[PDB]
Amino acid sequence: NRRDLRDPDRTVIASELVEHSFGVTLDKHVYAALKFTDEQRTLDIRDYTKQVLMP
Amino acid sequence: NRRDLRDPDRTVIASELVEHSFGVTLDKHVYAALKFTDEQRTLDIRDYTKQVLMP
Repeated sequence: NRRDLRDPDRTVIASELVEHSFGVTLDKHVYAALKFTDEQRTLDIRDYTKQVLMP
Repeated sequence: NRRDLRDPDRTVIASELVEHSFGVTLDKHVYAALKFTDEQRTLDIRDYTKQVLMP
């Protein structure tokens, strides 16, 4: 605030501190699910990392 | 001033040197004031430097 110099009114206006807030939430589950029979894990899958993990 | 050369009258218009002035006044009082109760200072203030002094 501002006031005149040598003003007979010595009153001082107090200022205000107001903090604000917001919220961040964890709300989704992203997943990739696969299932293989033992027959096709033994026989059909050649390179597990290249054929399964990378995709 | 200018006068005609070889003019029958020989009066001269005397010029004036007037110094001017203007005043610069110190006339304002800029302030920021804060009021904290004992409860606000005890419980609501945590730093008081980045929470009161910096604002």
